[PDB]
Amino acid sequence: FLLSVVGFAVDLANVWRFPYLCYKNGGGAFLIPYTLFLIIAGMPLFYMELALGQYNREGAATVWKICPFFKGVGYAVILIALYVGFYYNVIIAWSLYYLFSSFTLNLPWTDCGHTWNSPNCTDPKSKYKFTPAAEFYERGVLHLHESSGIHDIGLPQWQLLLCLMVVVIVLYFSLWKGVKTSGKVVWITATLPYFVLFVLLVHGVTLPGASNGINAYLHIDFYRLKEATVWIDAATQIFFSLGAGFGVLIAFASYNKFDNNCYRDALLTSSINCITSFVSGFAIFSILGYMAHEHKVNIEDVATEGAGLVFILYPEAISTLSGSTFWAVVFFVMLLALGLDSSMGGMEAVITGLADDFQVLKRHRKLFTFGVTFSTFLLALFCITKGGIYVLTLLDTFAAGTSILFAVLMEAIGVSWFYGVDRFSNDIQQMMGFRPGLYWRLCWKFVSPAFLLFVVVVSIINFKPLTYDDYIFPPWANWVGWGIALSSMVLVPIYVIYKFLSTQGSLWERLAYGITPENEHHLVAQRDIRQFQLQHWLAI
Ligand SMILES: O=C1Cc2cc(CCN3CCN(c4nsc5ccccc45)CC3)c(Cl)cc2N1
Repeated sequence: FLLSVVGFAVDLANVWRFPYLCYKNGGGAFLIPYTLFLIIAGMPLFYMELALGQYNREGAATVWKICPFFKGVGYAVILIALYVGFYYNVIIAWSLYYLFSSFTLNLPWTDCGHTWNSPNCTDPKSKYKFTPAAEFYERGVLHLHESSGIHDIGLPQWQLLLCLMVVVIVLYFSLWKGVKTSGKVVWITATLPYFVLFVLLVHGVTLPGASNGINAYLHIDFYRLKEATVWIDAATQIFFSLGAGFGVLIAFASYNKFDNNCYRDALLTSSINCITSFVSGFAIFSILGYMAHEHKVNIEDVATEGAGLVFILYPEAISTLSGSTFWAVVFFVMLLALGLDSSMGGMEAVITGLADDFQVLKRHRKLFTFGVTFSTFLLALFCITKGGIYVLTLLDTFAAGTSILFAVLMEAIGVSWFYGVDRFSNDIQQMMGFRPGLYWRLCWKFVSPAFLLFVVVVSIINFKPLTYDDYIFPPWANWVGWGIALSSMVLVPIYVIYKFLSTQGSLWERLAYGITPENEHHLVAQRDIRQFQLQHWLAI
């Protein structure tokens, strides 16, 4: 089964979202708070999720039959997936346009004489926005020059609408009949991305002036580590790239067997994730160093720090290889495959999580997938407009920020403190052949929550306004973003209150029906609750 651990560790979050986060934070100084969070609270909250899903064969919302008070955490990890699906599909819509626009002998992003070119373009033969490759993305693809801000936003663009419809149709017809959407599409996302990355890495070392871009990647500065921004960016990116906190792992583990080894599958994914991220950063910074001996400017003053860094970088590196059309086609085919697989995984996670709860949607899958996909298309229509990059930035900043860390922290607290690390270890020993040990028990009970809470608190206290590289957002945009962020975090206490007023009895007999497994129904009456003695809470 050593193909899924290779075909799933890389997705559209290590080749798109990691480059610009590494570039913005400096490069190198971003890998110190990345490995720490991967070792401390990235592997344990992958092993725990896999074990929970494999033992309790339920989705991401009804798995909380071991502690009914915490069922709101299951509902709080579906809205985040919905938002991520919206802007994920919007972003995938660009790769189709770039692939279709590359079936020529002279690529559009190499010349400075096309219709969409302003009378300020400069051909070398904050950010410089007049370069031929960065002007294409801004004008002939996004049409950003017709929007004055987030308060203007024109009508949707008719050229990306067709690509969005194509992506929506592909997703629907992929997830319309069966859950097995992984046994025939893992032979393109497991081999091609590695080949393309290797070619790019082996080419980006002979470029003139490419040593100055790798002498800054392997150079640690100690003044960016005293500010609480990289510590939050790395913490969010770890959970974005690993899959924890979205409910995907539980849903995809509930369909496996009862003798699978989660230990090996958890230790064989983080290593590949780290290696892929390091290699991607190396290649990206090599290309950035190359694009400084041409414009004769500094490394920090080239390119953007937004979502278009890869679309500005990679087309400017394909043009140097011999046979540019072939490599462009291969690269964008790989991007399309990665995006489609990730979107399919997320949508399947949402659908399974919602269908395991209500049994009426389990018999109607074609009428439910259509509804989910149509809602996603309608709510993703916003980012296709003229000023859609502003909405994309707002969603990227606020959809999964503090909310995902809060959800993961609540998951860890509910699984450990209120259930029992002893009970979890006994279940794992019943399923597999061994016991979790001591490192994982000490990590999942004391160390991981102590870091997640610190990150959440320091992110709440140290909040900075929202900008896009030249544009300070209006003040009400921050209010809207915080409302979006709180829309997921507010679901945890609401379910607690509802379940407290829903049951019948006294306070002692109402608090005792939400801290015990649902199958131990005839134990509360005989006053047999193990959570009322210190021996349960004194077990490390
Ligand atoms: O068994 C298994 C299954 C499995 C899947 C994965 C991929 C993790 N990725 C998936 C996409 N991600 C989304 N979260 S929400 C959302 C909404 C729309 C589109 C994408 C998304 C981010 C995390 C990994 Cl790395 C290991 C394993 N192991």
